Amino acid sequence: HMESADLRALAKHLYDSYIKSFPLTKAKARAILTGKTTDKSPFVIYDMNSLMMGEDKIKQSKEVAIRIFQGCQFRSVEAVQEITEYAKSIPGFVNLDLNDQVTLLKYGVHEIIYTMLASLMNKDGVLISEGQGFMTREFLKSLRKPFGDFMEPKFEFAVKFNALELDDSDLAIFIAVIILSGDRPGLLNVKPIEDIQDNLLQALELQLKLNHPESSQLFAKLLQKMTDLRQIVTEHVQLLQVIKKTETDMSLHPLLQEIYKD
Amino acid sequence: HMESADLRALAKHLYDSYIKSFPLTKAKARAILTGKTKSPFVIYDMNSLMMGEDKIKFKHITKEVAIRIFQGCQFRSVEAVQEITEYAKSIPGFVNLDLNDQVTLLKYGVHEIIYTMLASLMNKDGVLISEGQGFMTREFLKSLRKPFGDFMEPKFEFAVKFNALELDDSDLAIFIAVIILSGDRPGLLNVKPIEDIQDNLLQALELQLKLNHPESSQLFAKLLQKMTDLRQIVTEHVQLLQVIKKTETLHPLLQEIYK
Ligand SMILES: COc1ccc(COc2cc(C(=O)O)ccc2-c2nn(C(=O)c3c(Cl)cccc3C(F)(F)F)c3ccc(Cl)cc23)cc1
Ligand SMILES: COc1ccc(COc2cc(C(=O)O)ccc2-c2nn(C(=O)c3c(Cl)cccc3C(F)(F)F)c3ccc(Cl)cc23)cc1
Repeated sequence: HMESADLRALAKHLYDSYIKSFPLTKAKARAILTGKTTDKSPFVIYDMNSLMMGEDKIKQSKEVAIRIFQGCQFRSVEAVQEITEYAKSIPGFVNLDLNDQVTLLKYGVHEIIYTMLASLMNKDGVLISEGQGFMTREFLKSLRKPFGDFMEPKFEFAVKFNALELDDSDLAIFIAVIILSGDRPGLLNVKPIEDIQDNLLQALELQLKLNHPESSQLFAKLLQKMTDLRQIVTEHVQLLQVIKKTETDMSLHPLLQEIYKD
Repeated sequence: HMESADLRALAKHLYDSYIKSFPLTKAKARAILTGKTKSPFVIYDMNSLMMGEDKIKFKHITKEVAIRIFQGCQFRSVEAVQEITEYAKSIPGFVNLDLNDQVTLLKYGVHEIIYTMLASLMNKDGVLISEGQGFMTREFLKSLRKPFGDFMEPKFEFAVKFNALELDDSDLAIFIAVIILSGDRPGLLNVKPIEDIQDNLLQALELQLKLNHPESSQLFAKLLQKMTDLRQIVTEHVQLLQVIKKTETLHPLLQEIYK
């Protein structure tokens, strides 16, 4: 459909914007996690005592599980802002009907947050504070009530997603494909969204073949991962609903508040 | 990896087996639904249902109307499970898998393939039954009482979207094989040969769709997306089965047949 020279151009464009939009890349996260460096090592939070020191080292007086939860939402709000900025760079997105732009972001940001959170994860924990900290999976799993169960499904996905060994240039196109989904509820003009997604899919297909030439059917394996993404988002909102019934003492950021309607 | 000549041979092998395994193909069903070919008996309300149960030889009649139709769906699904089980044995490599893994793949796969293949029998207005001798309207099914009406309509809602892809039987034979060989089913013992086979099936499906739908850009990717959806739809489906088989409280022996 599109000449390969044009598909390579689209990949370069999107990769360029991804670097401009997202401060902590997968390449940087892997350098921090795999060590070999003395200037990039994170402070590790694994228990109540190391958390207390972490607030002093890495530089709102409530229960611990609460404090950590609000820390996540703060970062999620930032991610939404970064993702919104990235989507405006996707060719054709800002030319869509304005209601559809909103609709695509509303149902797209969480699937992308989960995708990109995997970059910050290994089987034992997750980078935080722009990579200055690292909080262990075990510590997250041991938080009380429903909060302990919140964090773990992210990890089971990440371990599976990370086995695909995608780099940032692959992820930049995958993320674009997620945003331009014509099956979001309430879309007004499905067809121009599908046309954009077709080009992005072509670009993702060629990128994955060139960048992982010994990785057979990686394109198909990557698309199937959108199953896993859909299931965790559902688990996530369902757990939020429980919290929005036990903890009437707290609420969400207006941006998250509006995202989670319908 | 696989030579193109080998992928076509695999596509042909699967097509031939699919034609032998399934009584009513998509091509035959489309002929019936479009009137392009003895008209099927139409069930559109309570009175014609009663006549249809007499004229058509329903094998499942042993209660309330909405119940009876539900039991017919179950009867036909149990039939389909055996038809799919027979088809999977023709998939190159399947019978050499560990026997527990063969069972596991079928246990979690049949529901997705039944939904997929039910689309072949559907249009926006109803569904073929009894090997195409009957046709029950969408409207009559949607209007069934308590949860039964909302049970039937999601099948149609999927089918309308899936059918816009305009796959034919030779496309579907490979797609069905791909679903069966899913290496992420829980409880699998030896994932590697399952993913290896699926890798070859995926190669064959990609080539089939390019030759058979050369004007249909990224149809391969679009179909893979539908395999995703199927996962969520089956989950909603089974949950509703649990409710219907719990809120709508027959014989213990029939209960075991439909476990
Ligand atoms: C103590 O300090 C911190 C501690 C943890 C974090 C979380 O790390 C993330 C990083 C990014 C990043 O950097 O892109 C992005 C997300 C998180 C993160 N969100 N989240 C949530 O529950 C969440 C999500 Cl997904 C989406 C919307 C709303 C929410 C929330 F409202 F319900 F909260 C997580 C749950 C578990 C884990 Cl392990 C990570 C996340 C940040 C700082
Ligand atoms: C006299 O009444 C009828 C007799 C036969 C039919 C034909 O129905 C099918 C045919 C095939 C065929 O021929 O390939 C295949 C499927 C059905 C059919 N399954 N199904 C289900 O709920 C269902 C499904 Cl999807 C998957 C797994 C298990 C089940 C079940 F266990 F929960 F049942 C339906 C729901 C609605 C409709 Cl409209 C059709 C189906 C319809 C009505």
